[PDB]
Amino acid sequence: KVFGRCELAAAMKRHGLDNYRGYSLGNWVCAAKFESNFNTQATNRNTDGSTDYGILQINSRWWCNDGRTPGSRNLCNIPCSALLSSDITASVNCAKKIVSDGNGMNAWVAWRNRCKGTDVQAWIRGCRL
Ligand SMILES: [Cl-]
Ligand code: NA
Repeated sequence: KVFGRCELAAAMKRHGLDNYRGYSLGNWVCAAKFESNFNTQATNRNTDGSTDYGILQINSRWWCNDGRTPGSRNLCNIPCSALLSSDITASVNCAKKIVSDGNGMNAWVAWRNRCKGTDVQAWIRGCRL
């Protein structure tokens, strides 16, 4: 599923991401835009053989099981395919574990490079929340 900007913002807010660990909604929407272009089905392979999955590009190296990343962990305790669902619940719940691990949203390369330090409230502007 390819979310609209405001549609995703509302789904994220409903799932408890607004101000989660102090990150305003616009941060999450911005991250998703540059990680996946709002597409729940996005996949990308990394050099080390791990794969990033779904709207927040969660890495199989640490967070989910895809059966093809030897010596990896499954800290979210889910199959990586669950992160590709039209229902964002699994991605959000895993993102909550990631962002609490000490490094905040810096875990998301695109967020660090393209959202951090910008006017992220522009990403929810106009939306009915
Ligand atoms: Cl933080
Ligand atoms: Na695993």
